[PDB]
Amino acid sequence: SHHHHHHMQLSHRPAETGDLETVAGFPQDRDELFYCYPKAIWPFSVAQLAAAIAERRGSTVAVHDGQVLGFANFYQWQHGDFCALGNMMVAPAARGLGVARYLIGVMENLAREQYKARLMKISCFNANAAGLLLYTQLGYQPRAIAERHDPDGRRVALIQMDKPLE
Repeated sequence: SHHHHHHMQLSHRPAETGDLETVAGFPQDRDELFYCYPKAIWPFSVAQLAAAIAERRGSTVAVHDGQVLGFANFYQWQHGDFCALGNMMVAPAARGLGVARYLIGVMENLAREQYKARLMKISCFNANAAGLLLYTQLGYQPRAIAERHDPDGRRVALIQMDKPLE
């Protein structure tokens, strides 16, 4: 019966080749792809994703109920100093459910433990309100704004944020 009472655990691991196709399916439009991978060209592809992974560090997936739901890496890393989070991507069926929050916490721990980072940097494009609000909730503070140019040659504002790791 619908009216009887009677009838978000996440894990993580390094990204693997088999995860590529799934992750590359996460950006749903040119805007989404630009926010998470500004040098990528639409349509996104596994080869573009793999090129990013090869050039970056710490590529990690978040898994729930047997599905890869999130992905992130570092695009800058400086031992004893900071890491900068990149390619933060969430499956479209799992938006707003705590997957990015979870994976950011995992990446903060990785930065602390592996890189002895004192600071995490995250930069977010101005149009991505969801991102700005999430990072704010997680204790990131805005430090600067930089002018960047989108694939149409339009001028956007990159909000550069950071958080101490402890």
